[PDB]
Amino acid sequence: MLKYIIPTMMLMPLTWLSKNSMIWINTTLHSLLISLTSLLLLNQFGDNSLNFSLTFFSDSLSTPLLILTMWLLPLMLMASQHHLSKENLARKKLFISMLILLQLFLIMTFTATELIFFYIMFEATLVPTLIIITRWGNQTERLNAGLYFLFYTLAGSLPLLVALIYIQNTMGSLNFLILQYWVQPMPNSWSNTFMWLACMMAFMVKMPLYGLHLWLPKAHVEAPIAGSMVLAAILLKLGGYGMMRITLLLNPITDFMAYPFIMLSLWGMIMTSSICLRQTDLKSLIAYSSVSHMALVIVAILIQTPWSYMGATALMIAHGLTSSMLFCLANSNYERVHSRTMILARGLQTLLPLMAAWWLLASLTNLALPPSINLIGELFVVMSTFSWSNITIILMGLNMVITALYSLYMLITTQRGKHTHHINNILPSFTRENALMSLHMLPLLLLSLNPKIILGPLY
Amino acid sequence: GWVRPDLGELSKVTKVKTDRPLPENPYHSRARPEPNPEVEGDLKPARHGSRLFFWTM
Repeated sequence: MLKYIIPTMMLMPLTWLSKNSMIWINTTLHSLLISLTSLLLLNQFGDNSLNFSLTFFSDSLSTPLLILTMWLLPLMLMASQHHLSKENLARKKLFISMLILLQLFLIMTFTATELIFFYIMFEATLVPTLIIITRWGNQTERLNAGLYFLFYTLAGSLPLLVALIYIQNTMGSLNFLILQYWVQPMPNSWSNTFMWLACMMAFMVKMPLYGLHLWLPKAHVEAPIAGSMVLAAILLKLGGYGMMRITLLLNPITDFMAYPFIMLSLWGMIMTSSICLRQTDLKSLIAYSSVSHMALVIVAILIQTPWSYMGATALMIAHGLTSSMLFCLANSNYERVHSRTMILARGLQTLLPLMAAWWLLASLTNLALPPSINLIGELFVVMSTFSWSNITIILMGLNMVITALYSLYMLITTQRGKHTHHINNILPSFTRENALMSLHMLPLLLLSLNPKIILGPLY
Repeated sequence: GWVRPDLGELSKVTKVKTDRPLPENPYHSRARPEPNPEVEGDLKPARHGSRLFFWTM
């Protein structure tokens, strides 16, 4: 895993010694080279995972997340170079360094075999994200959003540290392979109940769970575009990955202890979806859609069946790609019209036809159109939850309506109808925005051809 | 025929030949506690380093 950490940490001299006019070109070129290099993690075996040393390993669950992260960094570099065009050079280099540090922390978080190292860099991912949100956010409410995000995460995740140190003192090790071969059942006691709660609540907050999701429609809105990409495409999936890793040790208490939380998502993904029917804000609409999809992921993890696990992996990857693309489209509209409200700019298909095509395709992939991997993940979670209980299909099917009921709604008021008369600064679409949309979307449709590389470690 | 001692003669330390034996335990002390075993052997390096969380050394 040293072959990816070292070039990522050498990206900082690359971005700090470059000229004032070629930082973007050099950083995008070398991050695309690292994304190409990332494909050597597909050497997965049907029985054994890929173990590199005592410190790092990568099974078939971490590999799609690593490839997605190192593919996502150049996309952020291309997106965040227009609202920072007038910025000072030193602050531009500091922003690029924050992005590089965030990628380095993420790609060594996804590969740590030891759990306290995973916790340490899982919380080291807080600092660059928070700095980006509270520094390069636009309006006044970025400070409150940063406070909410940081304090929800830390107040949920300090008992996780306490529980992990207790595990290290009790079992004797925190290596994931040793814990895979030394796992003991957890009996029925109040101590084990709070053990389960301390292990679960950090990832509950970072998923987010309904009722603990109040930091999402702030931090996903006040942040800049690259902050929106990392907020919607990696960190939520990082919480899901941690949940998948740590649910191994919490058997068989989970078989009843997951009983409330499933309801807190099974109803929750209804309510937040209904919020998208009556949202006056485009970015808030995308954030609440992310809440609903990740609640579906929560249910899939908590019922702990194989089909649900592969559905959760495919759903996480597909939702990350789709949410990043939707945030890019909303940011392009916000750059053109200088307001975030959805009803201000209407009828943009008459002026911007190809961006309307990208909008249509992104909305179609949002509402789980087959044979996309969004539909594959949603379908597999549906099969597993039907095996769990029958009436759950109702809670699925109604959601299958409401999702489309906002997605096409998001397609209409932003693209269809009569255009706004007084808005006359609708410039034609740049090559950069179209290239960003294509680089977001074409990997998703190509992954629809060969989905078996994202179907989890038990495929 | 008694001679008065001079200065410092009476304050001398003298020896006494006596028949009574030396008390082997005048303080009536009991048995002292056994000390802890000492440290012995060469210093081998620590096995697998510090063994503190994820640190290899």
